[PDB]
Amino acid sequence: RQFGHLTRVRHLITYSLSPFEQRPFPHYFSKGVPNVWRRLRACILRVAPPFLAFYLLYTWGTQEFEKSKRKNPAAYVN
Amino acid sequence: RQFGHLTRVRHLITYSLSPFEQRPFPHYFSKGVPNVWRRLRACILRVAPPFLAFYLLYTWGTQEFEKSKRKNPAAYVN
Amino acid sequence: SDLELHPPSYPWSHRGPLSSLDHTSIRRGFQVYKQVCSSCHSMDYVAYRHLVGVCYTEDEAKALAEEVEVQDGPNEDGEMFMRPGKLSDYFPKPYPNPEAARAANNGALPPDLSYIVRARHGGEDYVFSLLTGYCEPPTGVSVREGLYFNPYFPGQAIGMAPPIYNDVLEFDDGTPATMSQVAKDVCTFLRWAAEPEHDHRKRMGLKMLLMMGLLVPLVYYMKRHKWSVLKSRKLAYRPPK
Amino acid sequence: SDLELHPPSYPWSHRGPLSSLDHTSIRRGFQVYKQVCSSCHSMDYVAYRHLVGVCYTEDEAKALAEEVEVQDGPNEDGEMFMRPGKLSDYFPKPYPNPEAARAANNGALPPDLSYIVRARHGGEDYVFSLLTGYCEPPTGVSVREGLYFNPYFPGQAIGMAPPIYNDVLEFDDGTPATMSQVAKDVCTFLRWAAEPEHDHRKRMGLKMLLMMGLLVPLVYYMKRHKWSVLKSRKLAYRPPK
Amino acid sequence: APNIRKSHPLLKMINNSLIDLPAPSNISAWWNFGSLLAVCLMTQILTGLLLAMHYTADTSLAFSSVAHTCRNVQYGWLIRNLHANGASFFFICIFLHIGRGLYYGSYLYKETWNTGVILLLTLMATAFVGYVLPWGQMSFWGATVITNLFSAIPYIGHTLVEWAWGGFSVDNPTLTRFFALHFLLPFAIAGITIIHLTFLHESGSNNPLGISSDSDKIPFHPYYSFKDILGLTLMLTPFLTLALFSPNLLGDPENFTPANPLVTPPHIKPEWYFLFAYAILRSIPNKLGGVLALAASVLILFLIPFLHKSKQRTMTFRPLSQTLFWLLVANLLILTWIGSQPVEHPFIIIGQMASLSYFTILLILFPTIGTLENKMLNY
Amino acid sequence: APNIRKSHPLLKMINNSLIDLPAPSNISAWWNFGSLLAVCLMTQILTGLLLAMHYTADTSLAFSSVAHTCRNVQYGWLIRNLHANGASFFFICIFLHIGRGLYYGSYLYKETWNTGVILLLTLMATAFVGYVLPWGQMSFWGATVITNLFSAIPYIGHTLVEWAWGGFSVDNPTLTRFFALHFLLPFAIAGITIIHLTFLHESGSNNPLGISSDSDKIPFHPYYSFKDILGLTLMLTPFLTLALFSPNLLGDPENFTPANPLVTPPHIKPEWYFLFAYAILRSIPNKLGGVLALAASVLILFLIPFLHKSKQRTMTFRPLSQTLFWLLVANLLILTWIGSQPVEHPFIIIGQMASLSYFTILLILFPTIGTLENKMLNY
Amino acid sequence: AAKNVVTQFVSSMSASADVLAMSKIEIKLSDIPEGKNMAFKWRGKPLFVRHRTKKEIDQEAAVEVSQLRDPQHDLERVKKPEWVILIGVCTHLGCVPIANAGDFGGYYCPCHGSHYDASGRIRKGPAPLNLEVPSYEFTSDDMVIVG
Ligand code: HEM
Ligand code: HEM
Ligand code: HEM
Ligand code: HEM
Ligand code: HEM
Ligand code: HEM
Ligand SMILES: CCCCCCCCO[C@@H]1O[C@H](CO)[C@@H](O)[C@H](O)[C@H]1O
Ligand SMILES: CCCCCCCCO[C@@H]1O[C@H](CO)[C@@H](O)[C@H](O)[C@H]1O
Ligand code: FES
Repeated sequence: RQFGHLTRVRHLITYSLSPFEQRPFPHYFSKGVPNVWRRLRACILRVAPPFLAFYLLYTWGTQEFEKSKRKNPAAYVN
Repeated sequence: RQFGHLTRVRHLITYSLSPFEQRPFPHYFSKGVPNVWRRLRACILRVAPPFLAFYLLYTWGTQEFEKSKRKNPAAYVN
Repeated sequence: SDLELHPPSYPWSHRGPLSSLDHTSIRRGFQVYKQVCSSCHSMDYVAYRHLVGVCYTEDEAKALAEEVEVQDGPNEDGEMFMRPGKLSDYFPKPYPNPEAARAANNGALPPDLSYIVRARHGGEDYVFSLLTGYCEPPTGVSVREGLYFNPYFPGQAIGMAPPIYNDVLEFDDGTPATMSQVAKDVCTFLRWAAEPEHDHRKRMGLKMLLMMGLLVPLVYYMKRHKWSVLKSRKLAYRPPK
Repeated sequence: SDLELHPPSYPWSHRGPLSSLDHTSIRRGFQVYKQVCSSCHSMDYVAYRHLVGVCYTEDEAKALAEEVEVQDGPNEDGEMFMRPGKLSDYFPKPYPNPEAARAANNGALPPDLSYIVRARHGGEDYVFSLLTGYCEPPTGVSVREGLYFNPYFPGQAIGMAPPIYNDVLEFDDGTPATMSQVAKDVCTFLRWAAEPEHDHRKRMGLKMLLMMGLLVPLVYYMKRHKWSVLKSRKLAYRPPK
Repeated sequence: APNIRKSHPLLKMINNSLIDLPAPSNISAWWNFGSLLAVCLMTQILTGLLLAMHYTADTSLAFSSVAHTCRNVQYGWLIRNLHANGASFFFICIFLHIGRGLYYGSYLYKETWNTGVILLLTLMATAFVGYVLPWGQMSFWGATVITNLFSAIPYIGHTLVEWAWGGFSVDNPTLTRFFALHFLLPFAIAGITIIHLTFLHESGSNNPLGISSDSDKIPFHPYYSFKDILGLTLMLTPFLTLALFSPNLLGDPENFTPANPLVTPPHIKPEWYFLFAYAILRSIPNKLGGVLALAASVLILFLIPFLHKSKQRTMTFRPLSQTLFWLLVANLLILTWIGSQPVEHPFIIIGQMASLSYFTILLILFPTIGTLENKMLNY
Repeated sequence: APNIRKSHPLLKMINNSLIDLPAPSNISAWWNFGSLLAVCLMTQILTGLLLAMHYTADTSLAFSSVAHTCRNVQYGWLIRNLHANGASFFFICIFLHIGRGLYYGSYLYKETWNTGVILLLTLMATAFVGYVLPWGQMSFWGATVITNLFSAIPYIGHTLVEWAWGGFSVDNPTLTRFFALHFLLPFAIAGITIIHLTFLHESGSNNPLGISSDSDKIPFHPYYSFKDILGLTLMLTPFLTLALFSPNLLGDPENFTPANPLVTPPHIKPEWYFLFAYAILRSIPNKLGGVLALAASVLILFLIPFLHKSKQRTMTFRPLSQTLFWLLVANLLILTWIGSQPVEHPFIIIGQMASLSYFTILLILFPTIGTLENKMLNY
Repeated sequence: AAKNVVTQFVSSMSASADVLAMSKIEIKLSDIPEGKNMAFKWRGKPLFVRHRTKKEIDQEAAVEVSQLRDPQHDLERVKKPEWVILIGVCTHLGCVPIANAGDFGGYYCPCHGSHYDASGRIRKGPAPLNLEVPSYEFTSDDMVIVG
């Protein structure tokens, strides 16, 4: 598929300025950084969980394995 | 380029028969072999020459080289 | 029991990402390799030639290869013969073949140290700990004839007897040859011997980091620049109603 | 003078495109290789194992490898030692190394005969002629100390003395061992030794020729068949005028 | 024609694939991996070729030919490193590439997705047979254990492995065919990679919001060319940092010991990018089923397109399955872990559990949470 | 769409290149060589790959690895033969392929013809570096003499050869890079071979009478597929007869002696398919010019399209140039001869004469007899 | 034609003449008298053939199979009583066991201490199984072929 036969579009007016008449990385604070946060706090509660969960299991696992090696002070009290 | 847009053709009528209603290698003598000859005798006189020529030169060359090795009965008659 | 003790972790002079090897120490190490290890441990991939320009002078190294003679190609009559080693010869092998060595070191086989530092987990930290670390086996544990207890070694029984005590050799640069100290240099050597690139590879790493630093922001600004025409764009719907 | 004499051309029993090697003769040859040539000429690529099923019985060949002992891998102490050759060993080398051989055959070096037959123009025709063909040098021509005139050999001076006269050995199959005759078998051997495929490669060539014979005419008839629709076709021009 | 860039039989191919090519405007950064994957390939083939020029494929010269290449061949060390580490950059990318597609339903473009699976299989094989080449303990032992697996295949089993490699065991006759295979496959990857992009180009490129992009596309070049080159550097910098500061960070030391058939190392395990499956392999005891689990762990990808139920393509507006998705990656991540560990108690369990939670999330949860998620939208 | 063979992104590629493809009806049998050339390639790459799986690229194992392949590897002997002899089938065809084009003016399709020249150059290189592999006397000496040629290139000369191969002389470090190069190039041939056919397909296929075929084309498959397969067997039978009855018919015996740097054979000459140029090489004494003559002996092909003057394309109806053409092949045939001979009197002359008659027939006669031939037709 | 060419190429992949050559091994029983353990090379690994005396034999046949980690009746592992044929590789980590040694008068692997009996059965050490017994048969009273 090429250009000129994608869709039946009507009544949309767009306005844009040359790259040289504007700023590249504008308003890092006014709108920039906020949205970055507007995002970290939007998925953290959806992504983090299973990862955190994984972690606990990784730890439990390693710790347990590393315990089942050491001897029990009482396997021989005689 | 595909089929259906090759050329502006008009007024040619062709007739052909299924492969099963005719003979494959027909009239080897009636027309077959003659034309083969009608051809050998049509280019022989155009192709053969330079090849024949080549040959002579090949022979001359090999023969001469093979002669310039042997001694001349008179390089020493003393 | 698959129970083991893991080496600590020393602040080697060459662990910094941008810190190279201390060649003065490398130089030393070479000496302890040559004067003590090289009698059991082969180092097939390094050769005198390498020392040149790194921890030894050309002539200096040339004379150091002479000290050893090597077996060389067929006669005019077809037989093996000896001769003073050149600069191009590789460090001598202590034994003609493995089985030959296994029989000289009571069964065990002293590994070639060419890549040792990277053939064991821990690298220098490991080797060091191992060298300066033998001691009597703990109670209940008994090592067999010919083996020597060393906690740092898996199984705690090494076919290798403590190879390094105070002195044993004398660093000529004028350095207090204490076991601990001597083992350090041997390790920094083993490092170099395993990856001579090291210093080169890092100076390079520096130069790469600075390019990434400079290159990405540029293309970032550039990417941001072309795009702006969209990021800033503004739609509007105007049906004639 | 780049002047040379070229071998004739004998009707070998194996020159036919469809004719294989005469194994009874091959068998013989092996013997002359083994009992006379093998004392100077190496044949590194063939091994007893090959004789099996071609000109010798398994057991027969097994016992033939025994006759020779071979040098084999390190001890339990690491040293080379000898032992009766097995079926998997390759024909013995007469000398430990080239220079060693050059010194036993007055400078010259007896080539390995593995591919000789195809390493020289003429092949068997050549080798044969060479073997049964020494004679006194013609007048004006003088060969130096240690070399032997042979017209068939470029330079006419071979470091090889006539290696084959009547008898010298005794074909056990019960065959009149005349120089000429013995040299024939040695040649048919050299052939096999150079390309063991031979017989297989030809029986195969036969089968291919018959397929080409059958396959092409079919596809020819088939090609001719589809096309006919054109070859036979008929045009006509009919403008309404 | 005027342009003379849209008329020429070859340029027209380029100006239609890297310029003038209609790409959606809202393409996410996750789409930067196809690019990377491709350049990742150019890179391997290069460094590899250049590295193959110093290698010898023979039991007695392999290990040292590589060593020599590093100690003697100018900048040889760097080239080896890049190639080795590159293998990983390659998989990390191919894994993020799969991901993006799995959760933007890119896979609905079946043909372009099926070839992609073939790309993964191929890229694997080439990387398995390629690690043997250096012929170190793991190279050898890895080859011997992993290849011998086919042995489970009943009947026509042993005879396959026994032919696969040399004759009776991973020895010289297999290092050679492996080297050859390694040299060949990458070019086949590139070949197929073309077919991949072809099928792709048939339809547009998918996008994050999963709804028709026709509404407003943008010329690839002016934009995406820049976009990707940015990604190239942003991802290539860590590659090099890793490649130049911790060269062996991801490489088993045991593979610095020339292969020796009389010393099987403890803990024989394939490269990390294979672990997840190595895990699911030793999850089921019956050797046969084990292979099947292994085979299915990857081949399942062919089924993904038939397990899509959402009335929506991507899962941007599908919070439920969204956690399912991350719960899944986490799962693979765990399998990886379990694979690097010994076959002992704390693990053995966590193993077959995770392994089980793998096939369920793909086979049964996803599709189910899928429809259920539809009812909730009144559909 | 209905057909479902003309709609599918991939089949459509095939059904448009081996079926439904418009081919002239009067295509001659000379057109059967493109086909052959292609299958000739598939064959090499196959046998080669399969043969590479038993080779070792190292001064000390090369020669015997090949020998071993023949004595030990099942059907190994056959595979080597086919591959070796195949090299020739390849050139014989590529030479008849050039021919046909030279005299049907097929070359007027510039782009499709220029790539073809690149195909020839490539196919050569791959065959030069490929003959060294067996490492026999000629393999070695041929490599040493032919490579050292660049030495003439002033200034940046010696340094090229001296880098080209290993370090100071054809030794191990070059056998490797040659082996690698040999393995790589064939795939590049196939790559380009695609571009070749692309450009071709742009226009139709030319034909013997050199006049528009549109008047009546025919579906490739029904016809030409059959036609070519016929050619395949008719030409493949001699290949095999030669390959199976006189395996060494075209192979120098001197190359059965393991390479030895202390014995330069007398009469060092490259394979027959190179001779013609080897001749034109030693035609001009000044070493430098010699290379140039050599380089120009092939590169001249790039100029052919600019030396066409006839108002007609083919030279069917051009009896004069027709003899010129055959007088030319005969000429190449002679150069071949001269090349296999020593550099001595009877030859040395015939050599530079033929060599001179080569560049004149292409550079000056042809174009001239061309226009003159036009006047005679009242043009 | 195709059937052939295809299969021919499908063999130039299979093990070659030089390999099949070391495929099978012939051993003379008579050159190995009772009491000693002989080591041979087969498929690149040591092949153990030991002639057993009353002491070695009987002491080995009496212990219970269900008491072993690798339950195996020696007489269900052998063809001839005076003959023991074993793969010279410990089942633990690929090492080589020693002749005339150990707590069980058979073989002992010094790498991690695996002890085997004169029947080749695992008794001491982590070794998961008994030494492996190669596929084989006998050729005569003094001849044996393994493989
Ligand atoms: C010289 C100071 C020296 C060094 C350095 C050294 C190192 C070394 C290492 C790291 C090992 C490998 C440990 C491992 O397997 O993980 C090792 C092993 C052996 N060595 Fe050693 N060694 C040094 C010197 C010597 C000397 C002087 C001898 C010979 C008298 C020697 C011998 C051995 C042997 C034997 C081993 C045992 C290996 C085993 O598996 O038991 N070493 N050494
Ligand atoms: C045994 C009957 C026998 C054969 C057969 C044989 C052949 C042979 C050939 C074909 C050559 C090569 C000729 C060439 O270079 O073109 C050759 C060369 C030498 N031989 Fe020989 N030879 C046979 C036997 C023997 C024997 C018994 C000896 C050693 C006592 C021997 C030696 C040599 C030597 C030396 C050469 C000379 C090579 C040279 O360049 O002069 N041969 N032989
Ligand atoms: C080495 C092989 C691969 C390369 C070089 C490759 C390359 C590409 C390229 C160039 C793109 C375009 C940009 C993008 O959308 O990311 C692409 C798209 C795609 N690839 Fe791959 N790919 C590879 C492997 C795979 C794999 C394994 C899969 C399948 C599991 C896959 C699935 C896709 C799909 C579905 C698209 C994306 C469509 C979209 O969402 O817009 N690719 N790939
Ligand atoms: C598809 C891209 C490729 C992948 C995924 C890949 C992967 C690998 C791997 C995993 C290694 C092992 C590195 C190590 O020893 O730690 C390797 C080695 C090797 N590869 Fe590749 N490779 C690829 C392409 C190539 C190609 C096409 C060549 C050259 C034609 C090549 C030649 C080699 C050689 C010679 C080695 C041995 C040297 C060495 O390992 O250092 N590789 N490759
Ligand atoms: C290995 C490389 C080559 C292959 C596989 C190849 C293949 C083909 C194919 C498939 C055809 C179509 C059938 C035909 O017209 O003969 C073709 C056409 C052509 N090739 Fe090649 N070609 C090769 C080398 C060359 C060379 C060296 C030249 C240039 C000097 C060349 C010039 C042409 C041209 C002009 C056409 C024929 C157009 C016509 O007369 O109809 N090709 N080639
Ligand atoms: C373009 C097609 C090819 C041509 C023109 C070609 C030509 C040759 C030549 C001239 C030889 C020498 C035969 C002899 O020793 O007399 C040869 C050898 C060899 N070629 Fe090729 N070759 C091609 C492709 C391949 C490929 C792609 C492979 C495998 C990947 C390959 C691998 C080898 C090997 C291993 C040898 C050495 C074994 C031998 O010479 O018998 N060849 N090739
Ligand atoms: C993509 C960013 C690439 C960064 C450039 C790589 C720089 C490599 O630079 C290298 O530095 C070494 C140390 O001085 C020199 O010895 C080498 O000759 C030089 O090539
Ligand atoms: C294109 C025509 C191909 C012809 C078929 C090739 C036949 C090869 O046939 C071969 O014949 C040998 C001799 O009996 C047998 O030993 C081989 O096993 C067999 O494959
Ligand atoms: S490897 Fe066998 S007991 Fe240790």
